[PDB]
This record gives sequence, structure tokens and C-alpha cells, in this order.
Amino acid sequence: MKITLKIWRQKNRNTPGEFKTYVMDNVNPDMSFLEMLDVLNEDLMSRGEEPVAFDHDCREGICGMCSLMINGVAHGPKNAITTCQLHMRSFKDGDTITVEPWRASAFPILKDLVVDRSAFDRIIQAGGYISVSTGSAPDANTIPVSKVAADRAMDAAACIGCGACVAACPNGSAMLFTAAKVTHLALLPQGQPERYQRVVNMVAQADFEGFGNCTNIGECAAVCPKEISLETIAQLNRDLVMAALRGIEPNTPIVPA
Amino acid sequence: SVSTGSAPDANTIPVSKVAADRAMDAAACIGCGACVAACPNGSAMLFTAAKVTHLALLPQGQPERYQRVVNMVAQADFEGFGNCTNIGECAAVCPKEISLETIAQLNRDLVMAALRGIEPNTPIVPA
Amino acid sequence: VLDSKVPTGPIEQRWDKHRFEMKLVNPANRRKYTIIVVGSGLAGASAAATLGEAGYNVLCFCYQDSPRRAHSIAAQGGINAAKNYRNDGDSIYRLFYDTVKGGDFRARESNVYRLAQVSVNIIDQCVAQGVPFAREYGGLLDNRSFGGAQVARTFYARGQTGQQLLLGAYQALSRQIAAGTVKMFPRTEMLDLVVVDGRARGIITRDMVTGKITRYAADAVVLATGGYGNVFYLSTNAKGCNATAIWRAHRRGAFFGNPCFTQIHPTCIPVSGEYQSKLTLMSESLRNDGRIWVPKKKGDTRRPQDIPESERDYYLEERYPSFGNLVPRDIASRAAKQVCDEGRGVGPGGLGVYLDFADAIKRLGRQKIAERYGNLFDMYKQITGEDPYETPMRIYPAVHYTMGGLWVDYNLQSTIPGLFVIGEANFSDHGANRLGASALMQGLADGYFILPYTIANFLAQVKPGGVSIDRPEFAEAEAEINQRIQRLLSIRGKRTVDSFHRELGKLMWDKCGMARNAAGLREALQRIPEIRAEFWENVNVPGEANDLNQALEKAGRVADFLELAELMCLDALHREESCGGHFREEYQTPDGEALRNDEQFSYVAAWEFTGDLAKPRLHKEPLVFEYVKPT
Amino acid sequence: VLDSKVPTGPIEQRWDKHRFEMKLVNPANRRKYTIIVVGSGLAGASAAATLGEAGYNVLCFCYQDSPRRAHSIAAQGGINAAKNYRNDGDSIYRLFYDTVKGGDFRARESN
Amino acid sequence: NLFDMYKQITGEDPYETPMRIYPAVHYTMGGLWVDYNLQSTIPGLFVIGEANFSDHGANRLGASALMQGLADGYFILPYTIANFLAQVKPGGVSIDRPEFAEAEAEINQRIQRLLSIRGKRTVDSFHRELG
Ligand SMILES: Cc1cc2nc3c(=O)[nH]c(=O)nc-3n(C[C@H](O)[C@H](O)[C@H](O)COP(=O)(O)OP(=O)(O)OC[C@H]3O[C@@H](n4cnc5c(N)ncnc54)[C@H](O)[C@@H]3O)c2cc1C
Ligand SMILES: Cc1cc2nc3c(=O)[nH]c(=O)nc-3n(C[C@H](O)[C@H](O)[C@H](O)COP(=O)(O)OP(=O)(O)OC[C@H]3O[C@@H](n4cnc5c(N)ncnc54)[C@H](O)[C@@H]3O)c2cc1C
Ligand code: SF4
Ligand code: SF4
Ligand code: F3S
Ligand code: F3S
Ligand code: FES
Repeated sequence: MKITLKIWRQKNRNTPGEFKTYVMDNVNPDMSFLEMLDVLNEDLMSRGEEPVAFDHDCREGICGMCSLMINGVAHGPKNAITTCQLHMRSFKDGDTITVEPWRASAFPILKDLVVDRSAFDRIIQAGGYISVSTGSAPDANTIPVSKVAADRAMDAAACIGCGACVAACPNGSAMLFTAAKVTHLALLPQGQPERYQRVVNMVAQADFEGFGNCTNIGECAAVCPKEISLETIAQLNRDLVMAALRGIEPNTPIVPA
Repeated sequence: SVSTGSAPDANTIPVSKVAADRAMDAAACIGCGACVAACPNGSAMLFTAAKVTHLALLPQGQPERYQRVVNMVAQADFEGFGNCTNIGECAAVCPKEISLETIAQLNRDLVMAALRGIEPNTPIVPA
Repeated sequence: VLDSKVPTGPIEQRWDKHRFEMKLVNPANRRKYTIIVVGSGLAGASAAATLGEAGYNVLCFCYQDSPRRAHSIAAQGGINAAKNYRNDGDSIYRLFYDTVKGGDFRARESNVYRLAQVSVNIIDQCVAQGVPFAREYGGLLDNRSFGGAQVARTFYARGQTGQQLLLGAYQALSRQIAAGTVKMFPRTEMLDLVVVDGRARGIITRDMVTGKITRYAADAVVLATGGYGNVFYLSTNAKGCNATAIWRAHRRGAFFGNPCFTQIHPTCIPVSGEYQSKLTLMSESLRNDGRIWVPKKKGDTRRPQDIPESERDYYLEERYPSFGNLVPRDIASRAAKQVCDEGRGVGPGGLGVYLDFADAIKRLGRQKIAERYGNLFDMYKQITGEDPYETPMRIYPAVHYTMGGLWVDYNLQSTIPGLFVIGEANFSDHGANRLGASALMQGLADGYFILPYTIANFLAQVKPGGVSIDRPEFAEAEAEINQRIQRLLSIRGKRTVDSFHRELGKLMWDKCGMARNAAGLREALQRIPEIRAEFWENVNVPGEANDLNQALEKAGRVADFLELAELMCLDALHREESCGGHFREEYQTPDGEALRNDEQFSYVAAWEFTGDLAKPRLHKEPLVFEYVKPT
Repeated sequence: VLDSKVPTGPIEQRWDKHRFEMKLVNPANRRKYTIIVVGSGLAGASAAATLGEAGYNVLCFCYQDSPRRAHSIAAQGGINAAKNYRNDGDSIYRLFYDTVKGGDFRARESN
Repeated sequence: NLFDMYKQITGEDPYETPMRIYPAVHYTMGGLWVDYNLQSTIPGLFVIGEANFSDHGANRLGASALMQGLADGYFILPYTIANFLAQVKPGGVSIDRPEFAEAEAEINQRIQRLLSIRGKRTVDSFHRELG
């Protein structure tokens, strides 16, 4: 397998970037995309050029640190998988593969394929939790939770925070991430006492962070590795509407240090 | 569906006296089957309604009530019992004086479950 | 000398007695103390959140993009607790006995009992934080058995329990950060520890985004930096896991406790070539309904499903006829390594053994097997590209855990005063073998219900402040770090860092792996300095210091691994017995089980850095058992 | 000869000590055993339900038409418990003393 | 409730006329002897509920039979039965053993003899005489 690659290369945040073409002659179909990138980086280091920088921690589709847009589709052409999980047995010989980082105003570019995703952390910090101190917890079996609600909460909570929903969304919005967190924290009784405030705060933080609006297009669900359905967004909407009815006002935004 | 040993403290969940009294009124069913043999349609509506009302008025039965009733109703339809014409012979024949409000509660629960898209499970085939 | 500082009296009240004995810090005085926490895993995040809730000024550091990107997020298995919700005989004493027996009697009893006692509070706090554990239809929690445990004491959340636990801890940490009590520093790594007047009074770090070198000063330093299983090149942990912080602490004066105690996992995906550096951990239940085999002829090019049953060398069935083919992971992994080294491998690179499920599929029902492990089969198909239903599954064991680490006392404090080691970075209480679904609960116990008390007891005996970053020690540490970085960047040899890492990993796996003998350990100890010299002479690290250069970080981690492997091999050679993960080929029963020497090696070996990498001093902490007698 | 097999030591922790001392059956091995439970009263039904929850293959028998026709259905009085919900001095030890004294000292204390 | 039930059964209102009472046997504290593990003399045979001597002594207290039965069913029998079963190998005995055939033959012979007696007095008369 002979693969031609077009890598987005950028020196730093201020330096403009450009596309660079590379050719790989012997590529094993079994190896993953990140393994091919490592091989290419080793070849570049042997030749004497600067290796390509990219994010990768777990190589298992759980950590969410990996972030790459391949051939115009985030996390490769295949769906319901992450970049590290993508193997080149699904690609074709002689194909041209283009790789780019996430492109959004809230995700600054630091290197060739490395972006800053602290905006998600700031969104989480804006009420996306349950204010329970250590040691004050009651017994585990005190509050019963129905199996359907627990299953839906688990489905919504399985978000690796990869940020692919922001890059895939034409508006560049973080609606799917916020909706998933709100749905996960709102389907359990422990999140009941402060849900109506929470969502508003989270929503406000998103608007403060620079993310766009949601047109209800649907790329977020089609690209999300964990297959989070669009209904979470609807849930979020409902909560916000209810929070609008009760006169809940968002708090001050979380200013980064 | 509560297993042995996993129960919390008895006084953990408070239950109002009116709800407890209604639940006890609905739960006092000896299962004699007189309601089935008294109704002209030969239906088991009173028995199922009494059980559903007993298990639905307490908080412990809350997490799985909407499925439960549907399943029970389906099982009745699978067992060969008739429909309910709302005649009222079962209440007048029932030894424990279970009123027709249990049937209304069962109907409300079934309607609410149908609004939620609850699908009945497979019927219980006898051995 | 080493003082365990364990309490006296009955074991059921030792922790409460120690809690009453320990000093306290007034809430008004808490804001005057600064604590540095290195690590954002389960233990690190839990400790940072709890200390921020208390009121201390907490500084947290992590080299990943976000604290949620730390490890302990891929912990597929559940978490153990002595709640007895299943009503099958589980109890705190039963859990303590099981943990102390599973460690092969190589750990202190008080720590084990304390962990077993606080596991219930761990579970309660995890539930209250919003972690979506598996629930039955009635609304209560559900429990499952961990593939061999005699009780169902494991709480799980689908197949991503560790992910949910880390998410809860990270949500608590984010709440603390929003309150302004805790300051977070992502994408930065600790490079040195600054000790002032015999107390760990600061750290020297470097953020990888800009390469800036920074110095931080604090009253206490906590090292929740995880394990060091990445010393072997092929391992089941993340690519970024390392031992830089713990090795620097040991060099600064901390004592290393039992570095040779490592745990392996039998079921992992074999690599497809030299490029791969990680093995995926599937599960422990795949061997229950499977038979391990290898073709009789090493040059069998036919498809494995077409190989006749009589033409297959079904080792682990011809050998070890007992145990019902359910041999312990140690023996099975050793046999797999032996048959792979002999040249009878089945993978592309010659590494791996076949595990066919055709017999299980024919014997059982396809639907039941699919429901038993369907996600695992789908993930194996995604990774390897072969359907497990129709093709035998290739597996190869790999290193998974490191029970060794910095020695700590009952107060979770290392030899250096003011330095606390929690989580996977310390010896802790697992002994010579870590029981399943116990590392997560150990980390959560250290973070939540143990570290605050001990750290308050230590801080109540000292005055806050008094040390700034302008002291000569900080300047010396910064100069040493800068000189090391400049030397690494100026070597510009020929071989890459990955080549040296792979060489060291292969040497350690071949010699210091599961099967260890005196000759092999001596050969590895002789070979290690040559590899270190070659690395320091012919390494190629491109780029600049003030840039996002991952090669520099990899080179530093590899240098630390090179330094640590010599001590690991020395400790492996020193221990002249087999116990738990550490197995010696000259000390075992004829059945293959490990044989212990409880009258000569019933102690904990702490290694002191004397300045020479080949002759570190040895200290023995005796182990006395009063409630569970060795068998 | 008759062996009571009662535990030793303090009476407060005898049951826990016996529970720790007793052996256990692995959950995977539980399905390989068969238990017959003759009777569907309170004790019989509770035991059958608990053993079915554990995983054992349970066979329950009753001569009545339904398992719910046992004479335990006919009890009118309540059920005793040492919960001290009325703050009147009740306790586990008090209940044990009352039960052993009401039996005129003709039963084992451990049970 | 008691007055209404007495009026339903006896047919006389106790408010105006004296009622009639007569004591009768209610409970049997005796039964098969069991050890601390609720196991009888025969290994593998467990007796729970009212069928064993248990711990009521010579006189049981009120609201104690149900408590004892629920204790035996829920929180006592599983532990002891697991302790017994962990020491034995599952299976190995079928219904084809000679002991099963002997017991079945004895039961059939007893039933045949009882049906073939065909005397004069009814079963209830003998039960009444014995009682
Ligand atoms: C694949 C896998 C599966 C596992 N499954 C289970 C399971 O089912 N059950 C179980 O009980 N255990 C399991 N474990 C073990 C468990 O994950 C660990 O024992 C433990 O929970 C890790 O938590 P920790 O915070 O102590 O360490 P980690 O989470 O590994 O600590 C890493 C943290 O330290 C920081 N750090 C490290 N070095 C530096 C440095 N030099 N400078 C700055 N920051 C640094 C990182 O940024 C990160 O925040 C598994 C482990 C692995 C690898
Ligand atoms: C009128 C009355 C009032 C009572 N009030 C109280 C009270 O207020 N408080 C209190 O504590 N106790 C009270 N008791 C006692 C209590 O009800 C009994 O001790 C209790 O029934 C004992 O538990 P058990 O499981 O043996 O139930 P039982 O009903 O005695 O168990 C009998 C079961 O065994 C089955 N069975 C029997 N023989 C066979 C056979 N040969 N083959 C198959 N199945 C068989 C039956 O079908 C039935 O399911 C009262 C008892 C009576 C009769
Ligand atoms: S919602 Fe999906 S796409 Fe968006 S960050 Fe989470 S896992 Fe990634
Ligand atoms: S007639 Fe009344 S008591 Fe009898 S089965 Fe029907 S509902 Fe139950
Ligand atoms: S497709 Fe885009 S517009 Fe919103 S609903 Fe999804 S992020
Ligand atoms: S008489 Fe029968 S038809 Fe329904 S309303 Fe009563 S059960
Ligand atoms: S590297 Fe972890 S999700 Fe891709």
C-alpha cells in the first residue's frame, strides 16, 4: 500500500500554516493511522526534518486526547470510532489522505496538528457538576434510580471530550458536549436540586467561550465517536426553557487564569 | 425487583398515611378469583387493577410501574381472560370490597405508559 | 531507619485511634498553607479536590491536555467494596483477609485493613457524586463477581467504571477550581524536586507548550504520578506514563520499596510490528471458555481454522493437566512466552498464541456467547480485523501494573519529610500481587479519606510559609535541569529515542520479566550500563527547548527508565525467592507454583540512593502477622 | 453424638465470626447445584427466593393450589424487631434477654 | 373487627350478650433438632421455620414465629447451605439409584394398603378420637 498524505503544518499559534505533501511506499494495512504517523515522523527525523506533532495518550478511544480530521471527516471516514481506533485496512491503495486539526475560534492551534481544548474544561467548571463535599455522602442505596434513567444517563455521560462535535459542526458550536453533560447530570436524582441553574450557567459559558449557535443540522451525532443521540440537545433545550420560566439568571462567566 | 440484603433503612422513604391506607386497601386481595367468575366477560381486571394499585401507590414501586402494568395487562390477554365492560359485578362480588378506583388507576397507568412508548415483554409460558 | 508508625491495639480500631491521636489544623489557619499535588489521576484529583474543599491552597499539575485526559480512565473493571449488598458472606474482615492473602504476605496489615474499612465510604461518595453505576430493575445497585473472587463485591458502570470514577473526581476538582481554591496547570511536567532543610519544599517544572522552566514553592508535596509499567517498551498503560517524578524523588533522598514487584495481564493483543508500542487489555474471562494452542509445525501457512485438531500442539492442555485448564495467569503467561521465544509464534512478527472459540461456540449457544462478550469481540474485530467467531484469537501477555514504588509509612509519607506519595506511585499495601478491582479503590482511599488526615497532622507541627523561590536550592535545581536539557538537545547522535526504548524493553522483558534467573539478571545488569552510555552518546533529539518538542520529553523519560531499570534488576536479583508476580526459576514447587521463604525474606526492601547507580543501600522493614498467619 | 457447632468468644460477634469462618461457593459454581425446598410458607418462600437470587437451581413444592395459600397468610399479629424506633429502651440485647427468659431457659443463647 | 368477626361466625352480638371462648392448641415449639447451621442429624438436610426446635425454648413470645421464619429464610440459611455445599462435589446422584426405587415401592405399597383396607369407620372419626 502506497499512501500520499497532505499534512497541515504550522510552526506555532502566530505563524501561518500550510499543507505539506509526503509519500509512503510500504504501509501495512493492519497498522493504525497513528502508527503510520509515528513511522512517518521517524522517517522525517532520520532524514533530518521536524517531526509532525499530534495528540495521543490512550490509543483506545477512551481518553479522547486524540483529535484529527481525515479526508474532511473527523476521526476518519469510519463512524463511531476515534482517530486512534482507525486502521488503514479501510483505505484504498494509491489514495490521497488529507489531515488537519480542529478549526474553531475557541480551539487555538499550537502546532501542526495540536489544538487547545481548555474551553471544554471552562464549560465544565461553570456548574457542570454536583456540589457534594467529601464525607457527607449518604448510603449508596438511599435513593433508588430506575434502570431506564440510569441507562440513559450512562449513554449521555460516555463523552470522551474529544471536541470532534465542535469541529464537525458547521457553526462550530459545542452544543452536543454541553447537552450530553446536562442530560447526564439531570437524569439522576442527585443532580435534581441544581439542574435549572446549571444548564443556564453552562450555556452562558459556551456563549462566553466563543462557540457558535446550533442550527439543528445534525453533524454532531453523525461524527461523535460514542454515538450520542441528538435528543440530549432537546433535553437541554427543555431545561433551558423551564429555567427561563422560573426566572433563573446566569452567573458571572469563568474567566481563564 | 429488590434482592435480599440490599434494602436500605426502613424509615428512609416516608409514605403518607392516605397513600399507605389506599395501598393496604388495594393489597388486601385473597386471590379467590370470584371477580373473574362474576364478571359477564370473565375478565381478571379487578385482580390486576388491585395489584397494580397496591404496587403503584408506594414509592418503592415507582421505578418500574409503567412497564409493570403493561406486562400484567398483556399477560391477562395472553391467559384467556376477557375485556372489561365497566359493568361492576366484580366489585359487588369481591369479598374484600375492592372498589372500582383501582380499575381507574390501572387505566391511567396504562394510558401514561402508552404515551411513553412502553412495549410489553414476552408472555410467561407455563411449564 | 524506617518507622512504619502503625497504631497499636486491636486492628479494628487502629485507624480511629490514629485519627484521634493525630493533630489538627484550625480552619482559619488552613488558608495559610500551600500544597503541591503532582498528578491528576484518580488519587491526584481526589486529593486535590478534598484539600481544596478543606481550604488549603492547592496547586495541581498534569502533562496531559486536561486532568480528565489522565490515566485510570481506561479501567474497564469495577471497584471492590465490603458492603455485602449481595448477602453472600462479604465483610470488611473478609476483604482484608482476601487482600492480605492475595498479596502473598508481603505487605503491612494495618494499611490493608484501613483500605478495606474505607472502601464503603469510597463507594458512598462515588454514588453521591453522580457516578452512574449499574442498577437493577428495583432501583438499587448491582454487583458482579470479578472472575474468580468468591463473593460479588464489585461495583461497575458498564465497561467503563474507571472513566466514570475519574469523571466524578474531575468534576469535583473543576468545582474546586471554579471556587478559586485550587490552581490547575495542564500540559506541564515536574522535572525536579527542591528539598530545603530536609523538607520537600518545592518543585521545578517545565510546560511543554512554550518550554518555560518554572519553580514552585509549597509547604507539602504530594506525588500521585501513577505507576512505572512503561519501563518495559510494550505495556498496557498509556504512552505518556513514566517514572520521572518518582525517580527524581528517590534520587533526592526518597526510598524505593520493592521495585521488582510487577504484575502482568495474560490477555492482550499482540503487536503487528516494531512500530506498535501498546497492547490492549481485553479481560480476564476470555480464558474461561477458550483453549490456548499453537500449530505443531512452525511453518504452517494454512488458515488456523483449517488446521486439523490432531495437528495442533495444544500446550497448557498436554502440560499442567490439573486446575481444569484454568492455570494461573503466571504459569500460562510464562508458557506463552516460552513457546513464542522458541519460534512457534503465530502472529505477523512471530509473537502470540492462538485461542480458538470454535469448541466453545459448538458446545454453547452463539447468542449466549455473544451476550457474554460482544463488545470485546467487536473491539477485537476493529483492531485486528478478524472476526473472533470464525478465526482464532491471537493473544500475548504483557506487563500491566507495578506494585513497587516509593516506600511510605502509615501516614503515607516517604523517607523525605513533607513528601507524600499516594496512588500507584508508592508501595502502598498490595504486596507482591494486586487483586482485581483494588487499585482504583486504593487510589480513591488515598485521595479522599486518608491523605487529608495525615497531611493535616504533618502541617499542624510546622509554621506556614518561610520559603520562597529565590533560595539557592531552587536555582541549583533549575540549573541542573537546564544543563541536562541542553546536553540532551546537543548530543544529536544517530539512533532515535524509540530505538533505545525498544532495546531496553526487550532486554527487560527477556531477562527481568516473569521468568527470572540469576544468570539472566546478571547479564541484564551487565548490559544496562552499555545501553545507557550508548543512549547518552548516540541519541538524536531534534527541535528546540522553547517549543512543543515531544522528542525531548521522550528522551527524558527514556533516560529515567534507563536509570531505574538497573535498580529494578538489582532488586530482582536480591530477592532469592518467588512470591506473587516476582517469580524465580530456582525457587518453586514442582507443580510450578511459587515457593516462599517466610523466615528469610518476610520483609520489605527499601533501596537508598547512595549516588552510585550500581550499589544502592538496602534497608529491611520487618513484617509481622498477628491476625492472618502465612500459609 | 449431637454437636451444636456454636461459635466461641463474645456473643455479640459470634455470628460474624462464624460467617467469616464458613466456606463460600463461587458464583460461577452456584448454577451447578440443585436444592429442593419442601414448603412455601414464610420461611420456605423466603429461602427459595433468596437461593434463586443467589443462583442455585431451586425446586419448591407445595400441596396447596398456590404458593400463597400457606398458613403463614393467617397471622394477625405484627412482627418483632429490635429497632428502638419508639425510644423506650428497646435493644438487641434486651430482645435477646426477653426471648431467652420467655422460653423458660430451654434454648441455646447463640440462636 | 373482632366483634364483627365474632358476630359473623357465632351469630350473636357480643355487645349485648356474653361471648363464649375455649382455649386450643396454637403452636408447636418442638420439631427436628438442628445445630447452629440449621442442619439436622442427617447431613444435607436443613430444617427451617416451624418444623425445627429452633430457639423458642419451652414457650415462644408473640410476634416471634414470623420473625424466626423470615430470619431462617433470608439471612441464615444461605450462609449455612453455602458452607455445606462448598465441601461437596455437585451432582453425581440420579433418580435411578436403588434407594429411590425402594422409597417409591414403599410409598406405593402404603397407598395400596390404605386404599385396600376399606373398613367401616371414617378417617375423621379416628382423627377426632386421637385428638
Ligand atoms: C489499561 C489499564 C487497565 C486498568 N484496569 C484496572 C481495573 O479494571 N481495576 C483497577 O482497580 N485498576 C485498574 N488499573 C490500574 C489503575 O488504573 C491504576 O492502578 C491507578 O488507578 C492509576 O491512578 P493514579 O492517579 O494513581 O495514577 P495515574 O492516573 O496513572 O497518574 C497519572 C497522572 O500523573 C500525572 N503525571 C505523571 N507523571 C508526571 C510528571 N512527570 N509530571 C507531571 N505530571 C505527571 C499525569 O499527568 C496524570 O495526571 C488499570 C490500569 C491500566 C493501565
Ligand atoms: C392462626 C395463626 C395465627 C398466628 N399468628 C401469629 C402471630 O401473630 N405472630 C407470629 O409470630 N406467628 C403467628 N403464627 C405462627 C406462624 O404463622 C407460623 O409459625 C408460620 O407459619 C411458620 O412458618 P412456615 O414457613 O412454616 O409457614 P407454614 O404455613 O407453617 O408452612 C407450611 C408450608 O409448607 C407446605 N407443606 C407442608 N407440608 C407439606 C408437604 N408434605 N409437602 C409439600 N409442601 C408441604 C405448605 O404447603 C406451606 O407452603 C400464627 C399461626 C396461626 C396458625
Ligand atoms: S459529544 Fe461526542 S464528539 Fe463531542 S466531545 Fe463528546 S465524545 Fe467528542
Ligand atoms: S374477587 Fe376480590 S379478593 Fe377475589 S380475586 Fe377478585 S379482586 Fe381478589
Ligand atoms: S450539527 Fe451543528 S448546528 Fe448544532 S445541532 Fe449539531 S452542533
Ligand atoms: S364486573 Fe367485570 S367487566 Fe370489568 S368492571 Fe368489573 S371486572
Ligand atoms: S488516543 Fe485516547 S481517544 Fe484516541
